[PDB]
Amino acid sequence: METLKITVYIVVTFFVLLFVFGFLSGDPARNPK
Amino acid sequence: LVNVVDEKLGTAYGEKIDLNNTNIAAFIQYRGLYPTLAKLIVKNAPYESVEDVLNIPGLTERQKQILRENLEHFTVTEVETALVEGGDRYNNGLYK
Amino acid sequence: DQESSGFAWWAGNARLINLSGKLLGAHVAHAGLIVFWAGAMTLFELAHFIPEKPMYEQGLILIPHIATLGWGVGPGGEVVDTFPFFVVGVVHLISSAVLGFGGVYHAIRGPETLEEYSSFFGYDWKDKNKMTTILGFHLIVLGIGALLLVAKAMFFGGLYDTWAPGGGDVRVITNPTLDPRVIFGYLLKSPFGGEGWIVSVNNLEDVVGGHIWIGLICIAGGIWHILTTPFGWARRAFIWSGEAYLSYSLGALSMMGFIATCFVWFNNTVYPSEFYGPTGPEASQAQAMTFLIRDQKLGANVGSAQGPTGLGKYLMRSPTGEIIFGGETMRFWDFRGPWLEPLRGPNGLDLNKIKNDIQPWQERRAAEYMTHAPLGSLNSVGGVATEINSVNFVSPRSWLATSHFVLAFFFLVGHLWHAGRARAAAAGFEKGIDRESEPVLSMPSLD
Amino acid sequence: AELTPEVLTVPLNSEGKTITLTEKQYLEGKRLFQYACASCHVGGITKTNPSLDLRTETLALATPPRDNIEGLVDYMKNPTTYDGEQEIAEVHPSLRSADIFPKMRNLTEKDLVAIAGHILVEPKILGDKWGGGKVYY
Amino acid sequence: LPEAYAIFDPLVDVLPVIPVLFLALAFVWQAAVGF
Amino acid sequence: NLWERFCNWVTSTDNRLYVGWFGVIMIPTLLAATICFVIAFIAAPPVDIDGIREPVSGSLLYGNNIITGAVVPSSNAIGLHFYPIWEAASLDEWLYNGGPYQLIIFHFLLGASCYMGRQWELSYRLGMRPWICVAYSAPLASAFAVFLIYPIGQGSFSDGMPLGISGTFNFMIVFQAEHNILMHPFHQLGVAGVFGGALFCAMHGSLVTSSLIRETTETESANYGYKFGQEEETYNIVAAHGYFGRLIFQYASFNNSRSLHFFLAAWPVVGVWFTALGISTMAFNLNGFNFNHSVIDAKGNVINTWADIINRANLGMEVMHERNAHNFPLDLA
Amino acid sequence: TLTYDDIVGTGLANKCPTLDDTARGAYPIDSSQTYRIARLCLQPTTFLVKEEPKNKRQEAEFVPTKLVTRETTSLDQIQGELKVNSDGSLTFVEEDGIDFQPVTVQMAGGERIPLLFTVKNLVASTQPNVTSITTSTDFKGEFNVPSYRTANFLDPKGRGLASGYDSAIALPQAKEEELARANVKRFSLTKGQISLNVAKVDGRTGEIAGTFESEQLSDDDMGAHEPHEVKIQGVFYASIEP
Amino acid sequence: MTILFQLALAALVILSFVMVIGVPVAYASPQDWDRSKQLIFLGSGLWIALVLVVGVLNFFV
Amino acid sequence: AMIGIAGPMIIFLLAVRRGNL
Ligand code: CLA
Ligand code: CLA
Ligand code: CLA
Ligand code: CLA
Ligand code: CLA
Ligand SMILES: CC(C)=CCC/C(C)=C/CC/C(C)=C/CC/C(C)=C/CC/C(C)=C/CC/C(C)=C/CC/C(C)=C/CC/C(C)=C/CC/C(C)=C/CC1=CC(=O)C(C)=C(C)C1=O
Ligand SMILES: CC1=C(/C=C/C(C)=C/C=C/C(C)=C/C=C/C=C(C)/C=C/C=C(C)/C=C/C2=C(C)CCCC2(C)C)C(C)(C)CCC1
Ligand SMILES: CC1=C(/C=C/C(C)=C/C=C/C(C)=C/C=C/C=C(C)/C=C/C=C(C)/C=C/C2=C(C)CCCC2(C)C)C(C)(C)CCC1
Ligand SMILES: CC1=C(/C=C/C(C)=C/C=C/C(C)=C/C=C/C=C(C)/C=C/C=C(C)/C=C/C2=C(C)CCCC2(C)C)C(C)(C)CCC1
Ligand SMILES: [Cl-]
Ligand SMILES: [Cl-]
Repeated sequence: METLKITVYIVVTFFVLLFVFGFLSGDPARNPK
Repeated sequence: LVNVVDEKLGTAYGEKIDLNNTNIAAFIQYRGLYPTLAKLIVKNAPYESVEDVLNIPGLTERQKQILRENLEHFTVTEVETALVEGGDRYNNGLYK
Repeated sequence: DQESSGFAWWAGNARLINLSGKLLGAHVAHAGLIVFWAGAMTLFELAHFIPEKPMYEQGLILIPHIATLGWGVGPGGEVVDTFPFFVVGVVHLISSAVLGFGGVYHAIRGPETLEEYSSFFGYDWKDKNKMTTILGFHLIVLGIGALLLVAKAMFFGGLYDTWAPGGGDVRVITNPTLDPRVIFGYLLKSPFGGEGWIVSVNNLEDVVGGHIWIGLICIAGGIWHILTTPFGWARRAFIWSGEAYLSYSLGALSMMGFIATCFVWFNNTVYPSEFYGPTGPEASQAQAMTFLIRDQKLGANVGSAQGPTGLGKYLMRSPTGEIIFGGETMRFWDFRGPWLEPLRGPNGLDLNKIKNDIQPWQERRAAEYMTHAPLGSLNSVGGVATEINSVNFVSPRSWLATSHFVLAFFFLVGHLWHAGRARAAAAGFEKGIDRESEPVLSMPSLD
Repeated sequence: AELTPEVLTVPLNSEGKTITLTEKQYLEGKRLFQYACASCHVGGITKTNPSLDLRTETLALATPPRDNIEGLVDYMKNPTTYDGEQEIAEVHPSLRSADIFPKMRNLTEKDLVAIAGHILVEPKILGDKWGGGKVYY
Repeated sequence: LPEAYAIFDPLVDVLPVIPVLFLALAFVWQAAVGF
Repeated sequence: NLWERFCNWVTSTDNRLYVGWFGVIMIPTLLAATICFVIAFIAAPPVDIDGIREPVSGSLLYGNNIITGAVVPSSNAIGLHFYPIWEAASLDEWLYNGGPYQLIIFHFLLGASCYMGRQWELSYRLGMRPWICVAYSAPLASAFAVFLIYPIGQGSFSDGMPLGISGTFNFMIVFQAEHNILMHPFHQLGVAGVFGGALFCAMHGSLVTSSLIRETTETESANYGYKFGQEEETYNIVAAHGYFGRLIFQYASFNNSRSLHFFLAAWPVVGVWFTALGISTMAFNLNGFNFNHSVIDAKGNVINTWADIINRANLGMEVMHERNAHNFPLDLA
Repeated sequence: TLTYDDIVGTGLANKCPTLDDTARGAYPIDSSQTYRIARLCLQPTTFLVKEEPKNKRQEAEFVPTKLVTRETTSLDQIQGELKVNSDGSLTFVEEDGIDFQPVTVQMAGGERIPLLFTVKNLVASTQPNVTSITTSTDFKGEFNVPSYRTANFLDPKGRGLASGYDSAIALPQAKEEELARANVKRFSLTKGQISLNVAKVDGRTGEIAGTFESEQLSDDDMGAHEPHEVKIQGVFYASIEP
Repeated sequence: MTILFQLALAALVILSFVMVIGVPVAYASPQDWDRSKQLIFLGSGLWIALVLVVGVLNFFV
Repeated sequence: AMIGIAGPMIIFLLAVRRGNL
């Protein structure tokens, strides 16, 4: 159980960090004009 | 396979207030019985006879004759579990 | 006219985006409307107020805010003098005239732009320095306002405290909680049941303390934004335009509105039940209490009474074992209120205290709150939908909870609206696609 | 069908004397009953204790008898349990307990006659619906 | 309301609706300018 | 840079499906909710939704067909408490108390919220105007209403809409018993939104099909008269407006395509917004109009209307919903 | 001294109070005083259900079960009279308290056994001539197990005993001779056996503590099927008061 | 002082109704500034004085 | 009623005088 809780916490942290850091990595500049 | 509650409607329980199985709210149907005497009558059940209701401890001489004027509205049937369990004699789930 | 700006009459306030004098005018004019409603609504409430009736049987939402701040009420919430309500309305109403006078002046009479009139009030949206500076000033104002609440609680009469010993009363707050492990511990609790996020704040000390903290946090951030310009990572992560900042605040005002909904629905500390009527969980718990007291008086043994389902009729356990009220109110066992906590032992509701220590004022309180549950029809018929007309009542809590969820939802829509448009205006296609340079026509085909 | 003098004639005391209320009087009791009582007593039931209703039949078997104007005024002044053994102003609004039940403070002697008049009149108009609960809704 | 101001208690019943009228006036005005 | 390559692919316009940063949350959360829903629909054991130890079967393998099957909401004993797997002593306890429901609805709400954001995002990458996601907000808000908002106000995820066809109807019926939502003007505007949307959808489609410009013979589909990406419009808006303006009167018709298409968006979206708001505000027990016993005769007899007939039906749902769960006479939960 | 806010949500609400290892004392019984038990707590730690073997005529065994209804199991606040009998023995006669919990366990295979774990109307007695309560004192007795559901409970088809239909109304013309068991509902009432075995005594405070083992029948769905035999093991804590 | 409370209050409402109509009609009017301007200035001044007078005398009625 | 017309009155006077509507 606790192994699962830690496993999901790591998974969730990973993707949430992809989201914040992806949208900070220069989003407005990613457009066609 | 019989319904105990339906079958109990076949005895005097269906006509009068059974001092061992009836819910305490039926004592509202007659004068001077609720809630003081009613609490005592339910707390001191069962009774081998209707007359045994006057032998409850601590009854004033007034309260004794109040029960006498209502012995005619009382009866006694065998104790039935499905009507006294669950605390249903103080709240059988039926309000309005 | 629409040919000059591009925007149509129904989008006419978008013509104000680069006219700082008129834009200031509308803003100051709008703030007058708010202050106007606040004062006007108060006097209306006071003209209709009856002291012998509780506030929540009378459709009042403002007088409850004023009384929670400690003005007008005595022990247990009873209204003792109504003159402080009167002042709060008059002063707001009088002030709105001032805010109106300046707002209208700047709108149709003052200079349309400020940038040529003064270099201090003028602003260009794309100027990241001036914007953080205006942000800084306003952060400072917010900090002061949060400290005014502290000052009212510590130095100027105190606050109404439903938890005060002997029954709620006005009380001066001498020891605000400053322990960051408590104050920011609220900001880290779960939003879910039995936890509550910030909504679970259940003592004035924690309230007063948190305000000292954001009061200081704000003034510091205000000073920080007046002195700095945005860093490079913030520069490339945001959109710098008037509509963009408007969208950022719509999202925030939305988040705040949802939070306000939950606060007035669950919390009975900064929303004293004495004024606002019981909460949902509370009135249901009060119902179970009322029938416990009644049946026990008749001679029932409420600990061992089994109910139809097999669970206890009056008392069961929670999923973690705590003795709770039984029946369908089992869902409401996280409720906490001053009329019920005396019966709470360390393991939950204490069967011995239930048997011997219930006081008449508790039976009165439970019955009152059971028959004032926040349930009612749009035309203010009180009860479940199947109730016949008779009781004119909807809880202020329902009225406040429902309105602010509507406002919150629409402001989230507002955020999505202006955010996407801000992004498209900055990139240069908020008006549609250039035929001679259609982007998709130059990407390769998906297959 | 009209709110007739015949309808508005209810017992005064327990010795057969009566009182004929006006339409205005009846309308007063109905408004006062909604102000003070309907929170617990809507439609003649009793939300906080369904076992005791405002039906004329039940009030007749109460002690002291409450099926006339006198006893309902008395009851609103000094209420008791169904057998008249305990005084219950501590938990039931009354003139005696107007300090803890504020909506009873501003009730004149005339206002108690109207409310009592409305309690006795309404079952005559609505019959079994008064006190019957949601079966008769 | 304090009785020295009881003379306005009719005026108080109307005041809270005044902000709404402000919304309506903007339409009277745009109607008068032909949108 | 390696992070820039990753970011270039996350945001690519050359992907068959657009991923994007919203998608970095959307894809895993939806996949989790979808896999758990499929498994629980087929295989879950009975769930004690009303917290009275009377479990309710909802899966196929336990005697349900596509119509009666549901993922059952989590227990009333749980209420609003968070209840993931790790909070439970064993998978068996988790299934008994309604665990898959919370797992599914929370992952789904997160996934659909990011679906909305994904719509803004790809639109921005394509050079589009951005408001399609605002339209999708109307069903998303509705989903939020019945899975999250209505449980909050009532105080238990057990009053959430079951994930099932019959469960949904059990939700509508109990809702009407408790809140009189037919008599609530916000649901009425929702009816006006979906009926009207159906009507206008029907209308726009018939009017454009009616005005198609002859480009094909009779031995082929009229559709082959349109080629993907022609610059000429394929129907005659003037003829269609000529027709429909005569059907009613000319000023009741649309001669501006953009003005007509805006109307097509706004009518159902607004109406669905209001009906989301109706569920969301009935969550706080601000109920539909109550006209019970509203009309009275001169003696004082009740003169029923149709509202009082609606009440008799509401009553019959009321006293039969959750038939064992009530121990006290007022329905306050 | 822990408060409710220290305990809520942790599980300790379901634990009985313990006595530290330093409590093997002896609490004396004065035959000239009248004693009671002012608090009796029972915390189950293991539910065992007797499997139903095929036709092996053989040892039916108590298999172990998984609890699924969480920390809802413990009895507490139980009080009653403690009689000094003529022959020296003591007798506890249960009176009131949270003396029942509905428990549901799951067997291997998936089958859920519901039961009403209880000591309702327990009469528990010791060996003769007990001058004091020691760490070898045993309390044994019988208790009544009432029906899982009470009279007002309605099955999913609307049938019940003191309420509900009395037939399979969705089958208006089926022969209901086969469904008499499901159409007529019965209220059961069996008998339980329990043994409370003292293992720690605080002869100064009067607290006792130890382990118990009770045997009782599970639920029968108001007569629709046969109950299982259940065995419940755990710890207890009582308190004697003159 | 009560007479003064009643007439200062009665002047504030009247002046307010005039200012409410007058100030926007004058601000959007053409040359009507050479007039209005100075008349709005002390209309603003007397309004503030009237609010204060009413507020002070309120505690003497 | 007097407060109600104060609104439209401003728009009437500003249209009679050729104001800045
Ligand atoms: C803080 C709030 C705020 C602010 C400052 C702005 C500001 C702006 N918005 Mg935004 N907006 C907001 C909130 C806000 N919006 C919200 C909450 C939403 C979602 C509902 C939107 C949705 C939105 C859209 C869709 C658009 C704007 C646009 C605009 C611009 C022009 C607005 C205009 O001319 O309105 C004029 C006002 C009206 C025509 C009157 C509206 C009246 C409403 C619909 C009914 C109110 C009824 C009331 C509640 C009860 C009934 C009363 C009646 C009976 C008398 C302007 C920059 C426009 C834009 O993008 O410009 C570039 C645009 O098209 N906004
Ligand atoms: C809260 C609402 C609000 C506010 C504060 C504003 C404010 C403003 N709007 Mg906007 N607007 C609004 C709602 C609002 N609008 C709505 C709902 C709509 C849709 C109908 C529009 C549509 C719209 C358009 C189409 C335009 C504006 C424009 C403007 C600006 C100039 C108006 C003008 O020229 O008036 C001239 C009108 C008058 C001179 C008549 C008198 C008006 C005043 C304010 C009456 C005040 C009465 C009050 C009781 C007096 C108090 C006195 C004091 C002593 C207390 C101004 C800043 C204009 C703009 O941007 O210009 C660049 C523009 O073109 N608005
Ligand atoms: C958040 C604001 C709020 C809240 C919670 C309340 C709550 C309350 N008010 Mg108050 N009130 C408010 C704002 C508010 N008011 C405002 C703005 C005004 C000025 C008009 C007033 C004026 C007022 C008066 C004069 C009175 C009250 C009274 C009341 C009570 C009865 C309400 C009622 O029956 O409404 C009836 C319900 C409705 C009218 C339904 C309205 C539904 C709206 C229009 C939906 C709008 C949706 C959305 C915003 C539209 C845009 C959509 C588009 C973008 C697509 C109640 C306690 C009464 C009371 O009891 O006083 C003692 C009373 O007499 N209020
Ligand atoms: C946010 C509000 C705000 C803002 C940003 C402005 C900004 C401006 N106003 Mg305007 N004005 C406002 C409100 C505002 N005004 C209000 C409410 C009124 C009505 C009373 C006026 C009446 C007014 C007039 C009559 C004139 C201006 C003018 C000006 C300009 C010169 C101001 C100056 O040099 O002040 C210098 C600083 C001071 C004089 C000291 C101010 C001290 C303040 C008031 C102390 C109180 C602070 C406290 C936080 C307020 C709380 C408010 C409450 C609602 C919370 C400037 C562009 C002038 C202009 O542009 O002429 C062409 C001009 O003639 N304003
Ligand atoms: C009204 C308030 C306000 C506003 C609008 C701003 C606005 C801004 N601040 Mg300032 N600031 C404020 C108050 C505010 N600040 C205060 C009061 C302080 C003192 C504590 C600071 C301290 C501060 C610093 C130290 C910095 C800024 C900076 C900035 C800029 C970038 C912000 C950013 O990237 O946020 C986006 C937020 C993040 C990237 C954080 C990561 C994501 C988090 C964890 C999301 C959590 C949300 C989730 C729903 C949970 C919420 C509830 C709870 C659990 C927390 C921006 C101009 C930056 C700058 O450039 O300054 C020159 C900068 O470095 N601010
Ligand atoms: C026996 C005897 C006496 C006989 C004599 C008869 C006689 C000669 C009578 C003469 C006198 C006379 C006429 C009397 C009539 C009395 C009378 C008024 C009867 C009418 C009664 C009645 C119920 C009328 C109802 C009228 C009615 C239906 C009004 C409709 C209002 C309404 C809902 C309008 C909505 C229309 C609307 C919003 C349309 C836009 C929505 C939409 C999606 C459009 C789609 C669309 C639109 C476009 O625009 C184009 C372009 C395209 C592409 C397109 O998609
Ligand atoms: C910009 C614009 C706009 C807006 C405007 C506005 C928003 C304004 C505001 C205004 C305002 C915001 C105003 C206010 C006013 C107020 C007043 C005028 C008040 C007065 C008061 C008084 C005088 C008081 C009195 C009294 C007393 C003292 C006591 C008690 C009683 C009485 C009440 C009597 C519009 C939209 C139109 C459009 C156009 C443009
Ligand atoms: C007063 C009080 C209190 C306290 C309070 C506090 C202390 C608070 C704090 C608060 C805080 C401290 C808050 C914060 C928040 C935050 C937020 C809200 C955030 C946001 C963010 C964002 C929005 C971001 C975004 C993004 C991303 C995500 C990525 C990139 C891009 C961008 C940037 C866009 C208490 C409770 C004690 C009690 C009562 C009273
Ligand atoms: C506080 C106070 C005051 C003040 C007041 C005020 C500030 C007022 C305002 C008022 C106002 C501000 C008003 C307004 C009004 C408005 C109106 C009344 C309007 C209406 C409208 C309509 C009706 C519309 C119609 C239409 C059009 C035109 C267009 C479209 C179509 C339609 C049909 C919708 C005074 C001084 C008295 C003193 C006492 C207290
Ligand atoms: Cl159901
Ligand atoms: Cl219940």
